[PDB]
Amino acid sequence: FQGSFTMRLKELGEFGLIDLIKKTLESKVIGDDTAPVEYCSKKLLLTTDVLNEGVHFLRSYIPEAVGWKAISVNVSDVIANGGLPKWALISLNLPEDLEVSYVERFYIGVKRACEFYKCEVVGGNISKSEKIGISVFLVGETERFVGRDGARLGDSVFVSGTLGDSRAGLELLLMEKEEYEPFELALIQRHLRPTARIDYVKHIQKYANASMDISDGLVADANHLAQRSGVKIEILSEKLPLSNELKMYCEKYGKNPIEYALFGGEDYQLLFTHPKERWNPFLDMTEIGRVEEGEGVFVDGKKVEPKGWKHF
Amino acid sequence: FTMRLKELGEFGLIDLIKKTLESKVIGDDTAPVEYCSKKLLLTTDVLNEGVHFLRSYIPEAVGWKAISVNVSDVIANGGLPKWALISLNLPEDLEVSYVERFYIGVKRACEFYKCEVVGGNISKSEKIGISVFLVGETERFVGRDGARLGDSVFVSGTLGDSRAGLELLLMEKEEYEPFELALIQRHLRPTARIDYVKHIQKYANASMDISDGLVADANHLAQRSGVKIEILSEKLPLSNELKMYCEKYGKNPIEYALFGGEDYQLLFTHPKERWNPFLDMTEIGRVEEGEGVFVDGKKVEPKGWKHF
Ligand SMILES: Nc1ncnc2c1ncn2[C@@H]1O[C@H](COP(=O)(O)OP(=O)(O)O)[C@@H](O)[C@H]1O
Ligand SMILES: Nc1ncnc2c1ncn2[C@@H]1O[C@H](COP(=O)(O)OP(=O)(O)O)[C@@H](O)[C@H]1O
Ligand SMILES: Cc1ncc(C[n+]2csc(CCOP(=O)(O)OP(=O)(O)O)c2C)c(N)n1
Ligand SMILES: Cc1ncc(C[n+]2csc(CCOP(=O)(O)OP(=O)(O)O)c2C)c(N)n1
Ligand SMILES: [Mg+2]
Ligand SMILES: [Mg+2]
Ligand SMILES: [Mg+2]
Ligand SMILES: [Mg+2]
Ligand SMILES: [Mg+2]
Ligand SMILES: [Mg+2]
Ligand SMILES: [Mg+2]
Ligand SMILES: [Mg+2]
Ligand SMILES: [Mg+2]
Ligand SMILES: [Mg+2]
Repeated sequence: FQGSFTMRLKELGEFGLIDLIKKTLESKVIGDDTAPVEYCSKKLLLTTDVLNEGVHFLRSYIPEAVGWKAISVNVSDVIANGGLPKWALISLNLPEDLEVSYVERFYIGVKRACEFYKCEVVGGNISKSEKIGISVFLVGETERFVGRDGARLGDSVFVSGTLGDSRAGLELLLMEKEEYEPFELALIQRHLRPTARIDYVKHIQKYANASMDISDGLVADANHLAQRSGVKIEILSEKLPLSNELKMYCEKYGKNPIEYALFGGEDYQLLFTHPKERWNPFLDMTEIGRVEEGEGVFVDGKKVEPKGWKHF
Repeated sequence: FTMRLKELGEFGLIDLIKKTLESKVIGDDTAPVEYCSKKLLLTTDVLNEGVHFLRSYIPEAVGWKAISVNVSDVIANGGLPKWALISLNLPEDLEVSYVERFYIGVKRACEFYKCEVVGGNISKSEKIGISVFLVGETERFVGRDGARLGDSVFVSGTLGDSRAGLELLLMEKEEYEPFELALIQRHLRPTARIDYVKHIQKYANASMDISDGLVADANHLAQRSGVKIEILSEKLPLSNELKMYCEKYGKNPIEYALFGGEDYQLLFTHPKERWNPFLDMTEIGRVEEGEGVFVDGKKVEPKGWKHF
């Protein structure tokens, strides 16, 4: 009866586990999208995100897209804290019966992403496994690190692009349809081949008081920002940026676009704060709320309940 | 009717990856990148359940090993470890204490090697997976290319111990003799040879660590340097414990020294005169023009661990 009452990961939760890990390591740097380290008057940003078969993607998806996404989700953490991607490593867990062509096409996608984001994969690892596992490590660089702590009272809360598209794309992919309409393919693109907002780096680096990307969902991720900055975040649902593709999807399948914008994950858009006075004539940012004294995240006045994707 | 990984092989696959990426840096234990007049060394090694360890093993040792095997690649190319990240694939039914103890082991290793884990990732999974990424630094990078004609070939410590340790564990015995526990310790808690960094930086022409097996890894060195490596089995360093093990179970220690993996000792080359009398290094062969790896004048087929 050794394991009769022992606490398992399912009971603690992923973030409670990270808290334990941080405490165990007596770490002061853990908590942001990247780990900033001082090196030669500048800061290098270290991060790692993974794509596991059955968890983040399916083997039926074109390998090139998975390779593009593998690099993109990692670049997203780097640009979210004000840095530019430089060097990456890829650790692969591969089934011995996997087609060689899958790995080749995967790297063609990786190469395409690296050429786009201006970074390079300089190495990695290979291990046998039951299914496909893709663990990428990325090193970026910045002149001014912007993490999740730093949001100031009075600041406005912004997001880039539109929210909820990726979740719709995921659902469309899981439908295994023999044919998708144009708007559906666009949503699928947002899910399978997200584009890290590297176009935002200079703005974030120069004006953001707090910044991060949205990978689990707006409310859930806004919660992390609120807690690390020690403030209250008030969001207005009517201001959330929605794409016409998402609206078409919700109309066709009977869904609520606001639900997708608030709880949909993997959009990899940015969530940051700074004075409303600060803006950019070329960026698609949308003001969705403000930073107030207190705690928790509120939507339309209600504190609701932060959902977001959970591994356990 | 399409080629699968098991048909191409791990290294044939890496060759394809390198070509696809048009990479010139891939090929060594670490990837050296120029930065701030110096070089940063990037590397990643992993421990997967059922592949590198069993869930029944003490987690503290797994944590120590996770860091150690990565530090091994860094110090093998002349660098010192600095910052690491750990990506974990974890089953939701796993005990929280397992992860805590794993990190206690990671913390101990970091304190010993003087590096720090600054972040990582968590993903749900069916099997335990531990992927470590490490960034090191060096004033002089020493990779697998550079071995010179006439160079003596050296190794650190003893070879074959880890393989014996694994075999002992697989026996699942109630209890083992002291020498058997010593071998098990070498398998479960290897120690990266960070004590060789200065030596490698100052005098090595080529260097790497032995993780798959002496002959198999020497083959990588021989090919990247474009030379032939002649090894003499009688010179291979054997521990008293490995000899005791082979005596007890009727095995040949030379077989373990040549094909045993996970010892994480170093394999490097340089003129014999640079032999350091303060380090546990042993001359096991020489570098000469040509190709291939020979043992006692016989071209032995490169075995070593293969994932597929
Ligand atoms: N999946 C991968 N992608 C890119 N490079 C890889 C990958 N796997 C291995 N490599 C590179 O292949 C070379 C040999 O790797 P490996 O056999 O694991 O030796 P080591 O563990 O000593 O680095 C190294 O340069 C490694 O970085
Ligand atoms: N296994 C781990 N070990 C150490 N730190 C971790 C681990 N997993 C996650 N972290 C850290 O916890 C914080 C939150 O991680 P995560 O939820 O993955 O957000 P993100 O992907 O934006 O970095 C980050 O600082 C991350 O580096
Ligand atoms: C087959 C499949 N099922 C479900 C999902 C949904 N999903 C899996 S992970 C995730 C979001 C973020 O992934 P994570 O590993 O948490 O990245 P991080 O948030 O750590 O950057 C989502 C919405 C998916 N992408 N694929
Ligand atoms: C349960 C189990 N079975 C078999 C082994 C043997 N084994 C697995 S990996 C490996 C050696 C090296 O591992 P690898 O992932 O290739 O590390 P790298 O050479 O890339 O540094 C060995 C000898 C083991 N350690 N554990
Ligand atoms: Mg991160
Ligand atoms: Mg993030
Ligand atoms: Mg993450
Ligand atoms: Mg992330
Ligand atoms: Mg997440
Ligand atoms: Mg390596
Ligand atoms: Mg090595
Ligand atoms: Mg390796
Ligand atoms: Mg290695
Ligand atoms: Mg190997």
